[PDB]
Amino acid sequence: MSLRIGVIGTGAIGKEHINRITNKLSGAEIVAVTDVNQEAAQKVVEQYQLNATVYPNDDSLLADENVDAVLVTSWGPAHESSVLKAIKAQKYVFCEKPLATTAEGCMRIVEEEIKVGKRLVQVGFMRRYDSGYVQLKEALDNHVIGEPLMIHCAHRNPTVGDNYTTDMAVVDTLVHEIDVLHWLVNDDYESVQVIYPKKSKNALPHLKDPQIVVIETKGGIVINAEIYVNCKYGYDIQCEIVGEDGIIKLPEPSSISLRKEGRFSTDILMDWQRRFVAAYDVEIQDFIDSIQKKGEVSGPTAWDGYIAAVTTDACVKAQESGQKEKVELKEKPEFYQ
Amino acid sequence: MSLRIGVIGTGAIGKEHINRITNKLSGAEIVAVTDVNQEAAQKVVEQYQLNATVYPNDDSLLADENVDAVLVTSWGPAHESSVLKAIKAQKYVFCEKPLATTAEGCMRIVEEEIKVGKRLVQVGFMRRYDSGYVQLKEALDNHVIGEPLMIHCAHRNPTVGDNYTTDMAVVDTLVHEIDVLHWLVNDDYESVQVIYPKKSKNALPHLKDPQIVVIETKGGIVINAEIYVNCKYGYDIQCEIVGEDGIIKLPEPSSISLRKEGRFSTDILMDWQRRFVAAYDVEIQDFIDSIQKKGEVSGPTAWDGYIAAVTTDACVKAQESGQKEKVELKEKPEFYQ
Amino acid sequence: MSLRIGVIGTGAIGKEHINRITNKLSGAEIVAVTDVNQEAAQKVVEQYQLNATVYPNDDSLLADENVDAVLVTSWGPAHESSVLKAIKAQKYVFCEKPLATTAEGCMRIVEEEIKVGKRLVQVGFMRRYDSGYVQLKEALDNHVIGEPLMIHCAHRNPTVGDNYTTDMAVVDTLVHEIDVLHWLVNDDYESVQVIYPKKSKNALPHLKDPQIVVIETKGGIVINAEIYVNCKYGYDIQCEIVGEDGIIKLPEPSSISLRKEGRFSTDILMDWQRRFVAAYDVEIQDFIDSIQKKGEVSGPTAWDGYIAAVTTDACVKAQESGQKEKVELKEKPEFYQ
Amino acid sequence: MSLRIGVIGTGAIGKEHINRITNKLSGAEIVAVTDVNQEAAQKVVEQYQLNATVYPNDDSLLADENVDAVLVTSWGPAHESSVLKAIKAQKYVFCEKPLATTAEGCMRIVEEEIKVGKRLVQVGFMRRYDSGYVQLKEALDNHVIGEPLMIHCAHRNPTVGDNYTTDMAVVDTLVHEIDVLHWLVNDDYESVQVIYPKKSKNALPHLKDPQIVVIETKGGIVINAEIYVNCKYGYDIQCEIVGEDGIIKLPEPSSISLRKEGRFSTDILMDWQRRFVAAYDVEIQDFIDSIQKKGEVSGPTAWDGYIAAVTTDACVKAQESGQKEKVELKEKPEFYQ
Ligand SMILES: NC(=O)C1=CN([C@@H]2O[C@H](COP(=O)(O)OP(=O)(O)OC[C@H]3O[C@H](n4cnc5c(N)ncnc54)[C@H](O)[C@@H]3O)[C@@H](O)[C@H]2O)C=CC1
Ligand SMILES: NC(=O)C1=CN([C@@H]2O[C@H](COP(=O)(O)OP(=O)(O)OC[C@H]3O[C@H](n4cnc5c(N)ncnc54)[C@H](O)[C@@H]3O)[C@@H](O)[C@H]2O)C=CC1
Ligand SMILES: NC(=O)c1ccc[n+]([C@@H]2O[C@H](COP(=O)([O-])OP(=O)(O)OC[C@H]3O[C@@H](n4cnc5c(N)ncnc54)[C@H](O)[C@@H]3O)[C@@H](O)[C@H]2O)c1
Ligand SMILES: NC(=O)c1ccc[n+]([C@@H]2O[C@H](COP(=O)([O-])OP(=O)(O)OC[C@H]3O[C@@H](n4cnc5c(N)ncnc54)[C@H](O)[C@@H]3O)[C@@H](O)[C@H]2O)c1
Ligand SMILES: O=C1[C@@H](O)[C@H](O)[C@@H](O)[C@H](O)[C@H]1O
Ligand SMILES: O=C1[C@@H](O)[C@H](O)[C@@H](O)[C@H](O)[C@H]1O
Ligand SMILES: O=C1[C@@H](O)[C@H](O)[C@@H](O)[C@H](O)[C@H]1O
Ligand SMILES: O=C1[C@@H](O)[C@H](O)[C@@H](O)[C@H](O)[C@H]1O
Repeated sequence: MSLRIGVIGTGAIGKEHINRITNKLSGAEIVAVTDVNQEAAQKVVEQYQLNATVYPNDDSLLADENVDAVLVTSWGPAHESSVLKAIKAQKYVFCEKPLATTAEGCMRIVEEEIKVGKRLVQVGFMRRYDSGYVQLKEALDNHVIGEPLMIHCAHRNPTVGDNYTTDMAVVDTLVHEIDVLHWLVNDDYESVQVIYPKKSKNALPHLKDPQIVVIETKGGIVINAEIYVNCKYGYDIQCEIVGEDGIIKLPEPSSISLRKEGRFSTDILMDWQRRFVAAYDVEIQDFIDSIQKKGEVSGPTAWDGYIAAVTTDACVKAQESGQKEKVELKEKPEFYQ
Repeated sequence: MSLRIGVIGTGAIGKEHINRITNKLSGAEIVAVTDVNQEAAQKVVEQYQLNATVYPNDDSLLADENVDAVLVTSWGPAHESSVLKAIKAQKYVFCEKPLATTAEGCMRIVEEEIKVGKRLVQVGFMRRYDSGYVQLKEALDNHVIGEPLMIHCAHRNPTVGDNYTTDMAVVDTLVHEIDVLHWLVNDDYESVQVIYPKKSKNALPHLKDPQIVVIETKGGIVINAEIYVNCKYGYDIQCEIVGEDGIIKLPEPSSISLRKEGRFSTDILMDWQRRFVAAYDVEIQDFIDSIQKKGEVSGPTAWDGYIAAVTTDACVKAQESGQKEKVELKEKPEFYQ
Repeated sequence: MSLRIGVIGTGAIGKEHINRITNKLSGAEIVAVTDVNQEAAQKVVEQYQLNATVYPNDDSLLADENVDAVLVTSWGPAHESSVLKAIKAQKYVFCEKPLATTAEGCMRIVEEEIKVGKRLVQVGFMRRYDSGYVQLKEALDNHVIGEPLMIHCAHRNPTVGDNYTTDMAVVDTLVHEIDVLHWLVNDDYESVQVIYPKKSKNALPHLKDPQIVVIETKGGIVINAEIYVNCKYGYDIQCEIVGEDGIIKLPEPSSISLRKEGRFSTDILMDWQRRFVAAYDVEIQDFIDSIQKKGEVSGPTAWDGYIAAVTTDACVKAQESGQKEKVELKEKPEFYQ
Repeated sequence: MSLRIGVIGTGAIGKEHINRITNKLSGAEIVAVTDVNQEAAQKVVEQYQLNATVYPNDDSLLADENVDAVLVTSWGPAHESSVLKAIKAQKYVFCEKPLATTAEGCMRIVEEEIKVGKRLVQVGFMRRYDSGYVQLKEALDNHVIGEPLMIHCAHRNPTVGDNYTTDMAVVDTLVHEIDVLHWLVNDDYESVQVIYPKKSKNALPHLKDPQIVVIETKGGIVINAEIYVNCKYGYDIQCEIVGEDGIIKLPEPSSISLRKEGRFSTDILMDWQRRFVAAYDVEIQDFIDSIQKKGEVSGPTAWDGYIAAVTTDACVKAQESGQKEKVELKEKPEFYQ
């Protein structure tokens, strides 16, 4: 008897999920969708031969009782609203970043969940399910390299749309690191600070590319995170964790080596879609399996999403001040941990 | 409406499949099993909370009509018998290597299939579904390195059981290469030959380890294939294809690099189970999806399995003669291709 | 007819040079030494079967006319004095870092050289002669990766003496980067800034280890330079230059790969002495050959050394202020370039 | 007081040596040359401002007493004659491969040396002085990977001259491996055998390219050695030694990594001249230093050269017979070891 899932946001990424759940994963089906382009959602449903209802809005869909869990995978700002609803409707919710565009927005969502007694919110920070990132977790948890001291890492795009704005860097993009980093080291972010290098020819003038973001944790770990979205050569995520006694570092994507025309190369991906495809599959399957066999979700908590929002805040603050902004994080509710 | 699958052979590897199909893959369920330790099969069924019938034998199970496809995943020699049956019962069959322990055995199976009009037999040579091996396929199909000329490759075990016999090398072990190699280059094996290096201390005396196997194709491609199952350091599969104008080579398994105590290392797997887990998942999902949306299976053909058997023959022949045995392959039936 | 060289400073490093010049290089001999442990100097002349005079001081030695060039390779602070002398004595001088312990000290040395009409001072920043660092230079000079934007690099020791002080990091250690970096990118250092991560267990408490040093150039290039001298695992120099369209990165020292006990490793050096041995050989040979066939020295200029001193200043300033210190560099005299 | 060296053979390679000795190495000078294009030799003495005599032949030059050691670096076949002479003239001789074009030719040279009481012959197999090959030696000598069992290695040219003949492969080319391999493992070659893969488009029809050469040692070690001189992509030497418990493998030449246009590459050399430049320098310096401080040469012995010749024989034999030729090696004279 499978888990019945409603998808709010029949967009590109919601479509990818509907697809994996329908044709790749196990133990769940899509019985309900609503888009804001109601027609788009109706086209999706035929596209993937679903047996699902098409609601005009989230309320209508959250109403429905043959649906016990929802994907919030719509336009970013409309997330918060949909989530709080689903929490009160006492259905399970998986929410693609952002959790809520604003920190307080996130906060409201936390408070709701602490009421409804259990863990219904999982945030879609898939990096935690990537095999490389997991091996990193595993190593640290094993003390392999002793006390973590600094972290060097980079997040690079070949290019971006004209739509890409100097803040999206720390908002849309650096957000995954912001989650995964503290996840790994199990520390909280004390301060952030931003430094702008010589703007790049491959970037449009209304955009500050690259950027560097230094971040300190409570413990004393220092992170420098390159973000460069017009690097032209490829899409490439890099993370090296220097420890007291050793260094561990994230792998490249698997690739066949080539010897030709003077060079000994491996392949670099050009399409962010490819880098994490398996992390998504694992992430979602975990939502499912986790629910059916535990009555609560498991991955990145509602809290973890708040931590993101605050920190993104401190970042855009530092973006404008070029000054060492503080990151004021609220009490971590006993509820969590 | 999902595909209903019967498993003949509730052993370790049949269990792994029952597990992935039940808890990992999409669009299929297990509705029928039979082991030869009838009790084992009954224990499996409870283990994985199945809703399946437990038959005393394959016949009983092939009888059943709520089953439209079967996994032959039992003890190696009992494969052939189960398969021919399932072909006449006009159900779909996925068969873990071997197809049939003897070449002619394979031949009977081919002839049956050519009668029953379509493609119901898929052989479990999962390497073809490994991402690395696929990139290799892709490159060649693209002529990247021009005409393939030689192949160097190795198949290494940390150790083996006391049960491991000097022929199992070319029978149980080198079989995957034997499939994947010709698959890649799209050529047939002309001759084989075996050379025994200085026997290894890590090997028991009743066993000849390592061994080298040279193989020529019709076209003129030369392959040398190390096989060494007591290499002590790990489990490691390596394949490099030298071409007219370039070289491509299989990747290592993804791994975090480490800098510690004087060395800059990556991880090597110790457990053959891990190396290919994802190839299995993909392989089986392909059986399923392929069936439901095409009315025929897709992967390694019944023919491809025969090719294996013949070639394993020529190998054990060369094993005893240390002489350049010929590989006499029969007409490839138009049926295939 | 070979170049006749006087060595002031018959210490460990001066000895290494006397050795390479006598038994490794071409076209020069040692005809004069002076130490401050006058006896230590006698012992050497014996050690290496020299045919050289032993002066009581630099003046005595600079007096001598059968000597046309000198190595200043004595205790750090005693450098300045010896060099100014040799400039007025109109002999050629190769000076191991530091040029002068203080910036002004360096300045006096520049002014002297601009008088004496030509180039007699070469500073021993050997990194510029390392084959890897040279390939980097070459690439950039060829625009391979377009406009350089950021640089990530690290300088790591296994451990240090009790003698090692929190400033030595930027004074003795980071100095090589400080030279090579701007050498490479052909830009001047605008600001520096220092950030102290969580002090390391492997470091004595009177010492701040690791440290991070951010540096901006006039042009807009940003550098973050890890310095960590108690990293325990090895001695390791790393440098990655991110450009507009590409990334180039310094190589590891050549090493045989090993597959054993679960890991696939390369070697890491433990002994800073080994990392650059060939850069020294090249560096010195270039002093020699450059002199005999050009009447002037070639490598890192007296100026380049001053640039170091100022920048080391700004660093120790930032060390104490944890504030973004400015680096005020004087006019670059036409003399140079 | 330096070593006085006569060069017989003022050709391209003899010139390279004259150059390194004059302008790179330590403790030796060139005081005597003879070519067969007597004029070519005059031009050289000028080219390199030597202070040397120009003899009309080797006899004239071996006569001379201000010369205590000679480079035999002339046309291949003329080697033997020049060497036997120099042995009787009781001068030291360094001889670039071949030692003698024929095995017996080598034999005569051995017998002469055993008479004249000591070691005066060093054969120019520079691979033994390459830093990578040395690390390999070192590892094995340390048992790191236990008993060596198989060796995979390859010797690849981008292309060759029209002058290149199907035997030159095993005669001019594979000769370095033939020396270094047995050097490393300290075993003698029992049999050889040759296998011709599908001839390559990049090769002229009068030439069989690639070739594979299998070789067994007395002990039981098996080697397969690819030789492919029209591989188009670069010049590349590769050697992997599989052992009882581990695998060690020769490094790539040092190179800066690049990230650009979708690929993550290192450089591959195109010019055999570059691959070993430092091994030559070391090799020759060792001849010098070894002589002056030991009264005998050190590197690859006259014997080692004979071993080459015999084995080259067995190879060209196998080249024509495509049959497993034997390698009949004579008693190793106590003289050696
Ligand atoms: N391209 C990228 O790199 C990444 C994109 N994403 C995420 O995907 C989400 C949106 O982008 P895409 O799905 O790729 O394209 P998209 O912008 O087309 O998705 C937004 C969709 O949801 C919308 N929507 C918002 N609230 C709704 C509501 N209450 N009811 C119905 N529809 C609603 C629209 O219907 C729209 O089609 C965002 O969370 C974004 O951050 C995820 C990872 C990275
Ligand atoms: N360990 C290894 O490296 C590999 C093992 N395998 C394959 O797995 C198969 C068997 O090994 P495992 O499953 O791992 O262990 P296993 O030997 O326990 O599996 C054999 C099972 O099927 C048997 N059997 C044979 N014919 C039967 C029939 N008609 N009805 C009921 N039962 C029958 C037994 O019941 C037995 O439990 C073979 O095909 C083997 O080649 C696959 C890849 C590699
Ligand atoms: N550029 C480089 O790669 C490099 C490398 C090593 C050292 N150095 C610098 O050079 C210095 C020397 O290092 P070392 O390893 O020889 O140390 P060491 O302890 O082995 O000896 C230093 C020597 O210099 C002598 N000395 C001091 N002042 C002198 C003077 N005015 N005249 C003649 N001799 C004098 C001492 O008697 C001593 O023998 C250090 O301070 C160091 O910072 C630079
Ligand atoms: N061991 C190595 O790494 C190595 C490297 C290069 C060449 N070699 C061998 O050495 C040989 C020389 O190569 P090269 O590059 O100088 O060729 P090259 O064409 O540039 O010149 C060969 C020279 O040897 C001279 N010569 C021939 N016989 C002579 C004799 N009896 N006495 C004096 N001079 C004589 C010729 O006049 C000519 O100048 C080749 O046959 C080659 O196989 C060995
Ligand atoms: O968060 C993400 C997106 O915003 C961004 O567009 C992708 O390029 C990133 O790699 C992904 O992690
Ligand atoms: O075929 C196989 C098994 O027989 C063998 O036992 C495994 O070690 C191999 O790697 C696998 O490919
Ligand atoms: O000059 C230096 C030393 O003082 C220091 O000890 C080493 O770490 C540096 O590598 C070297 O370049
Ligand atoms: O002696 C040799 C040459 O004849 C040949 O051309 C090169 O391929 C080899 O690398 C070199 O060792």
